[PDB]
Amino acid sequence: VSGGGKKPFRQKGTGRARAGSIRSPIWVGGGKTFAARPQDWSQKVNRKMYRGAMQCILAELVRQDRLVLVEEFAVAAPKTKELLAKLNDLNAARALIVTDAVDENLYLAARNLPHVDVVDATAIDPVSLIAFDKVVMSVAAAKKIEVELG
Amino acid sequence: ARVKRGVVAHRRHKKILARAKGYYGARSRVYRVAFQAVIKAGQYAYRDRRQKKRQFRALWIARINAGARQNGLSYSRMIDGLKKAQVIIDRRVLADIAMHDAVAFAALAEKAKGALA
RNA sequence: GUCAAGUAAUUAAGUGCAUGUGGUGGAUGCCUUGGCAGUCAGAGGCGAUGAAAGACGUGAUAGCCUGCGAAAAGCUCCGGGGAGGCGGCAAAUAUCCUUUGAUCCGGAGAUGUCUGAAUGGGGGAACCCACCUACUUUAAGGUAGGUAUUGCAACAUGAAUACAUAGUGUUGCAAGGCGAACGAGGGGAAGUGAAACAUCUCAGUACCCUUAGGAAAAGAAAUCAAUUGAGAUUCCCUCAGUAGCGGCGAGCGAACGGGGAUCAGCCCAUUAAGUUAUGUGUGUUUUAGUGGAACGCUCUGGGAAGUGCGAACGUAGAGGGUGAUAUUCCCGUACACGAAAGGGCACACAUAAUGAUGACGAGUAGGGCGAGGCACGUGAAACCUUGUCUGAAUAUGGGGGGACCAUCCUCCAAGGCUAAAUACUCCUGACUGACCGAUAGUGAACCAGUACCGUGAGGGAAAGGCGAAAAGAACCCCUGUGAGGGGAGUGAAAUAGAUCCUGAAACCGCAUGCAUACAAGCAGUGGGAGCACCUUCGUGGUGUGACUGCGUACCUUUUGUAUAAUGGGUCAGCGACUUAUAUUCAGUAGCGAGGUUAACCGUAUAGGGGAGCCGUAGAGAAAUCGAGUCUUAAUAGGGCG
RNA sequence: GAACCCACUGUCGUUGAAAAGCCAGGGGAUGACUUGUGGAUAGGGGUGAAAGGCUAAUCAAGCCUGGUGAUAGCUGGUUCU
RNA sequence: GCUAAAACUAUGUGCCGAAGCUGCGGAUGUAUACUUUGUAUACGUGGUAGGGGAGCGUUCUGUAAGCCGAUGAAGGUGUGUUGAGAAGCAUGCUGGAGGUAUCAGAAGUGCGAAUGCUGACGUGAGUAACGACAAAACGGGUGAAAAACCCGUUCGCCGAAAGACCAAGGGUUCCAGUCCAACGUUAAUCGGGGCUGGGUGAGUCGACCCCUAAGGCGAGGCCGAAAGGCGUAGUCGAUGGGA
RNA sequence: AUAGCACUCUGCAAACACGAAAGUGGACGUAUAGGGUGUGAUGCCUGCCCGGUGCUGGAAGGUUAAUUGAUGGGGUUAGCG
RNA sequence: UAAGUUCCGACCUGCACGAAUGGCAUAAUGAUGGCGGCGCUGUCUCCAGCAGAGGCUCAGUGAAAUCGAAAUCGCUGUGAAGAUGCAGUGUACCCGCGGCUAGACGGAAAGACCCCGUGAACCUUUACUGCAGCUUGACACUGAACUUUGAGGUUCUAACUCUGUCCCGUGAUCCGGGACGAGGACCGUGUCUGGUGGGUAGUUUGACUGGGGCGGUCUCCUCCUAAAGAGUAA
RNA sequence: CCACAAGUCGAGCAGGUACGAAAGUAGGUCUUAGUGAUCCGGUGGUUCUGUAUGGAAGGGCCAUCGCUCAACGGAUAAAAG
RNA sequence: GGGAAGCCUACCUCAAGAUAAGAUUUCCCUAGGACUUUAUGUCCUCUAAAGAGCCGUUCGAGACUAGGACGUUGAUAGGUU
Ligand SMILES: NCCC[C@H](N)CC(=O)NCCC[C@H](N)CC(=O)NCCC[C@H](N)CC(=O)N[C@@H]1[C@H](O)[C@@H](OC(N)=O)[C@@H](CO)O[C@H]1NC1=N[C@@H]2C(=O)NC[C@@H](O)[C@H]2N1
Repeated sequence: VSGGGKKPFRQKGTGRARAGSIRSPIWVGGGKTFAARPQDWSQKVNRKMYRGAMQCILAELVRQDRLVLVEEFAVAAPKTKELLAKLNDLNAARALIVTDAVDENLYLAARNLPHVDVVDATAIDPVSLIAFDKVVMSVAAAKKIEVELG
Repeated sequence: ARVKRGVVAHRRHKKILARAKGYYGARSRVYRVAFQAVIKAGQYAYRDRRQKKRQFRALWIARINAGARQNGLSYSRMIDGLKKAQVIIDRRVLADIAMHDAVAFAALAEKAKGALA
């Protein structure tokens, strides 16, 4: 805190409580007692623990019937209405789409839709697998995830 | 995550001051004095819940003594006579009858002295 | 009817409690043209062509702020844009300007007073006094240019003193000052710890001084290693709190090897890589900008974006605003375009200049004496630097391998240049936050480094909120043509009425109900009559509390406190076991005789990376052995396993 | 013995008219005198007819800013059930 | 207050008396058996320094483009009600735009004390004091109002200063008109207060200028790790000389 | 503090003081001068002690530093066994 | 003096005067210390009256320190041992104003006396340990020629000195260069080295203890205290 | 026996001894005081280590020496008012 | 029975807040309605006594108070004689 270098008044004789600096944390406008610094909040996750958690998540999705498999999922043109109708056909209006590779047209069509996101098979994450209502996965992406074993 | 204390602190102080209603001077206005006054009131109430039983038993005994001496007995002799007569009516009911029904108390005293004889 | 004795009701000067209604005060809640911390990408300087920082002026009105400079809220040109505008506090007013294109935005020019390195001399900064040229005027002036010091170069001149040299002058070129952090170098503490203190520590830290660059420094082995192998610097992870150093105290603390980031070498006189300027060409980037989709009805309401019912766009559902909460009202967003003129960067050629006074390294290596640096405190002390005194050999030569000798291995000092990986943030643009929301966050959200204090260096505040819109209250009344208020009017709201959202507490009034003027103390508590209001008419509710049993605050510190031991006048707000790293134990999860990666790469929480760490074997000081091992002459005995 | 320069005694004042005074008396008053303006000496230093006096109402080591959040086996305080 | 006691000695029969024991209702800890149970039984539940266990509330992140809200959020103020507690829930009035379940996650997470810090406000108390004991009185005027302002008539005080000037220092306090909230230790129509407008005229007065003292700076120079010290030629510097 | 007195140092580039040095004061002075120390007008005066500490002057015996490096004892290996 | 621990003069067993840290005197001088007298008085016996300024009342303005909260009596006792607040008892209707200072261990300043902390500062010295200053010798700057018994003596100039004279830069008591003169291998300086060194600096200077200091003690063995096992303090 | 660091008693086994004819006795003295940790150094020994290798220097291990560290669990090698 | 400057009286002053609030003398007030909370009842109209005070002139009374005297039917104060 700015200033505060000198002793405000003498140690004895004034009848005041003894003070060493005007920026003492007891004083209004003084320093904070335990001043914070920038922190790193990352944790270590064991490789096997991460893989096992992802396997558990995928299995639980399967047995709760939130994973929907499709032979192919593509859009002819980058049209939000096209993607919306395609999803409304499968009854997956709120969904995370997983494909083996992300087509530019599909990504553009999905960008503006609320509750819809499209990711690569190698970019799935545990929070996004749980947050969305349904996960629509192509067979090629499912095979790639099988090879990776979650 | 800075936390401001005002709402909760105000609620606690207000509850203490509400419990201190009716006290004299700073005891119903000033938080420190009022807080000292509420704790002491609780301490007194805890002690007096025990004192009350003794005080009321003493009152019953005094009234029974007056009735017995009206009927020609002392309290101790009347209690002994009732014990020997097997009557197990307690002092609360005995004092109630002594105050409100002289004929019934006279009958009870007669039973006691008959057992004494 | 009189008298007597006994015994009810009736007072409030004032006070207590409860409730109602106010004042003061500015807490709380909600909010923010303010702060705090970062990421990515730039940039890393300004200055004698006069800087940073200032003084004084400049307006139709002109106090402060902002801009500007006697050409003075501006002048010229080029480009954009298309209906308002004459900067803000800060409304009104006038004169006005503008589709013959204003205000405004970008680029380039013109002007640019005085002080300040301040440089014609001086000086108490913003002032005083000058000289010399050229032109101009006739009076007592004007215009433009020049006049500092030091260093270097050329020219000229020139003593003691003969030649010279010193000295002197002119011209040309250059430098000085300021400013964040990082770099390099010259000097260099003490508080503290060691539970005292001197060796030691703190610590080459704080501080003082000199001086660069976008980075700097270092750098191409007279280096390590020890299967004869590696192969210049710099930075990160390990090795490892190991080997060692140490009043062998407190403490200090490597290297070898391995894994990564980045990779690069080139020369000593015919002279290299590289670097810096100027010009040309090409590419890219940057300084204004243009277009940019799609909503209606109904209900509540002061106001619709909110309810109910249907519809449309989406490569646009980022964000902001609009009278409450909007993809479709406005500004925008995705996307598609755009530049007279200027700047930055990258590559290629051209010319300069540098590298580059240096050609294999002598007052050098080594030594005696005293110090300093190495993790290493004189130690068994190698190696580096040198204040002092000395002093080689010079490729059949010389340095190192931690006293020293021999043998082996390895390098060639006394000459140089060199990018990247590394360090930082005064500043510019974009974006972000389990960062703050006016006692917080910068000292400063507000005309703050101000007011104020001090001779001075220096220290250093407080202070945000009417309303959607001023629609900021015409007019009437009391009053001193005051202050203040009551009506009226505006507004959804005026107890939103100007220090105006909300409006707490301490503290201070008025009104009503009950109690209180014969009675002694922490002020309550357990009982309990009466009265007033209400009432489900009661074995009920609210307020009060005659009379009565018991009862000496709280905290701290103590053997022990009502203590006449400490602390607190009261309220509101703030105020004290945290953060990083290492280690041990316990829970819990994964895997399991195995477990696990670090730096780093990675459009990146994934996936790679096995160097390293822990466990799996002990004994011994150690060499050594090993389910054994140490001690011993011992297979005895005994200790650790 | 006036001005001027001092400060021996007493009352008052002591939240003062005043962070050192007023009043009544008192000493020196051509001298080692008093005084204006402008200068010099700077902190383990200065200056001192010497009291550890004075050095900006501060002196057995001035003031300011830094080391610095010095250390304190001591005192105090330490917040809901 | 007590005397064949209400004293002392001995004996007897009753009674009073604690949060001890018993009775009735409720909570909680440990163990045995019921071979989940949440059930019965038995034994426990005063506590400082300490150790262990279990929770309530506050701010922020996700869940949350969800849920509540102008038919009224947060905050403020009452009332009722619920639990063993920290606390929860409902609602009247005020208020005028936000609030947030559940389950996880992170802390600027809880104040009465530290002669704690900042602001506001009490008690003392309408108490002390209103600053030289040179001194005032009356008539008239203006004004809302006159002991204090103006005019007049008296009285008193200073007169080597309590008068008149200059330098230093200050900076508009100078003059006129107008105003009285704040400032003036009272009121004020008055003012060194607010606002508006005026006012400082030099060859001879002073400064500037010429000259130098103490002292300062100092081309070259001497000295010093650096910063710097001293000093020559000079150049400044009045408190002095020059119409 | 003082005039007066005494002791002692100082031959001038003085002793002494300031300073890191350059240099400056002493002093544009020269032993009838300058510094340090004690005493304190004036009158009468100022006794005894050199063992201690200090100062001044001798003596060259004993002890002692850097420097110097005579001797003795080890390490290493050509060679000899 | 009626009465003299003070004063003056004298005496001398001077606890513990004494001759320039001066001895004994001494005119004048001193807001200097002690004693006595005249005059004078409210200093006093012993206070009275009067004058001014406050105090008191009215109008206006308007502080202070303190403060846990107060429905804030006496006495005797009790009790962290000196009570408004506890016990017993006595007295006492409610509230101001002018006075007063016996108590509220009254207010004021985290006691300065005393002790403690392995606190501080400054001062002293024959405390410890450094350093400045001063001084000694060796080596370097540092040379030459003649003598004597490693050292000594005489002479010289060319290193070096001059806060001596003259000349020039130059309008100059600095400085530099030149010429003289006087010195001269001395003096002086650098490195190393012995001595001196409260001038200056950093520090140390124990504990127990019927307060601390002074005294005593501090480790080991035997007996008693020691209460018939062990252990057990001053 | 005991906080630790320390201290005390000890049958018995092996080797080498002394005295006894022998069974046997002897690991100092009737016993309980006669003492000092760690660090740093000196001496003797050593089938340990030895910074490229062979040595060596130095270090380790075994035995032993240097304390009124007596404030006797000993804060420094070195300290009064 | 006697018996002290001592105790209770006796002497002086105060004294019924002596809440047990005492005593005596003298003086003053003798009206109507409505209603229900049917009683020292609550509201209207009428009535305002004996006295006390405010105010004024004042005091041998006094800080302010309180107390004493007087207020035209008058000597309370000033003036006048
Ligand atoms: N039934 C009863 C009837 C009784 C009878 N009728 C009697 C009666 O009725 N008497 C009335 C008396 C009332 C009172 N005495 C009068 C009074 O007070 N006049 C005040 C007159 C001057 C006033 N001071 C000026 C003023 O307001 N400056 C502010 C100020 O610079 C600043 O504000 C704050 N905060 O810093 C600024 C910031 O915005 O804003 C300004 N202002 C702005 N306004 C603007 C706005 O709205 N939008 C746009 C922008 O222009 C805004 N800025």
